[PDB]
Amino acid sequence: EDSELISENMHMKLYMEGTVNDHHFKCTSEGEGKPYEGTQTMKIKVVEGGPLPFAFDILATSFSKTFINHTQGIPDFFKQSFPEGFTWERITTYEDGGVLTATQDTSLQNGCLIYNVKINGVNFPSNGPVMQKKTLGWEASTEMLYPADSGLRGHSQMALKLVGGGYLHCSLKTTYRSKKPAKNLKMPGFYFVDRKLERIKEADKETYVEQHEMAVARYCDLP
Amino acid sequence: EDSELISENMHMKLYMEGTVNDHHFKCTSEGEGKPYEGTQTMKIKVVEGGPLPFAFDILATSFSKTFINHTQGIPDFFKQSFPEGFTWERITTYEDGGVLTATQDTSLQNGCLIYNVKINGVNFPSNGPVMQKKTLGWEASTEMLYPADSGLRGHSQMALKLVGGGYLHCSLKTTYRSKKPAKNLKMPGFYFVDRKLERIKEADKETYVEQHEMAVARYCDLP
Repeated sequence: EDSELISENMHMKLYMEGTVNDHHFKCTSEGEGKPYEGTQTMKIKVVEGGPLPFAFDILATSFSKTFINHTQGIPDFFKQSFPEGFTWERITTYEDGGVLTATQDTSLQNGCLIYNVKINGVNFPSNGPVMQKKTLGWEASTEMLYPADSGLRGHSQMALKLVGGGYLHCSLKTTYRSKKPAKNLKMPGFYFVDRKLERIKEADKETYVEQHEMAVARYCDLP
Repeated sequence: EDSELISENMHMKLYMEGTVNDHHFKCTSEGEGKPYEGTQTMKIKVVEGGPLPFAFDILATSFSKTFINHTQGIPDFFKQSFPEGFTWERITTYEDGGVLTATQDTSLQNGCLIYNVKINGVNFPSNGPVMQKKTLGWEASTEMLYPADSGLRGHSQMALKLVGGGYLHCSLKTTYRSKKPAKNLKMPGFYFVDRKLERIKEADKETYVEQHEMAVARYCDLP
């Protein structure tokens, strides 16, 4: 039931705008991935408001759900949604008071996936590791997903590596909404997505960033 | 040491844009108030995305800190900030899972206060009173304000009255940031702002709302 419109190799283009604390910025990105293998790479440019006065890491999860390897016959909410596409909306709450919300539209245009993202980041502590750029990327994580009243609810927790060897914890809560009529969708049951979000390259005081994700959907895997 | 640029009667103009869940909208408003008496009225129009599929009440606090009567000699962070102006950034968390963040710029242009607001609301329950438009306005509230590492931190709790006679609780956490050099500012200590938010009139499924606020700053009122 995955859309035939999602091929083995797919390109993406993204536009992102928002504010973190009081700081306005815009990014664009281009990427390529293998939707059925759950892998993708994005090459990202900060085009307004750079270099950013906050850790780029807080933007990482806002740059792609079509590129999850849905194993074990798990119905794929995201690949099913095409050609109509889907949205997502999310809050990430950091233990030390910062919050980042994002709202995103995913469409498919002329064979290319198009992402449009709006970011609102608020109350990050002025002397904390995000605003002081003391962060070193994300540990691997697992999202749990299950049907919401409409759409799909996701929850995860993530750990941000800090200089000096410690961690900053956060929680993520998401709702994914399909633009495909509900009667044309086979909804999954409860399941997990295991993912690794890895930094490949950064240049020019983090105004150019390459990042990669691997994401695989499964049920529980312990006897 | 308030700015002489803030007179006894001031006008405001506002532009607001955002998304709640997946729903894009834009609002504009025109207003007037008495900054030193802590009273103001705004005439608000939904200009894109109307009628909104959520309760207007969730936008009420995003439509004005210059209009607080700062009593008891409390240094007035907002009135001192002109001509440069100030920004605010906020998360409101609802007990039933919705979150609304907002970021705001306050400027003074040709004697008129100009507000620019961006809204990101996420995860409002589909059958909850906000998305079902079963709300009846806000009870009176009190914000506590005190210096942050830079800026002014605010916290509040608010109760949204519901059709049927119950309440939906939320919490608000804000940072106000002055665009005036910190050496030219006298910071307050800890204080409270008591407020009431009311409507004068509304029409056409809340696509027109006239909102009024009275806000007075004080210290504890108990002997």
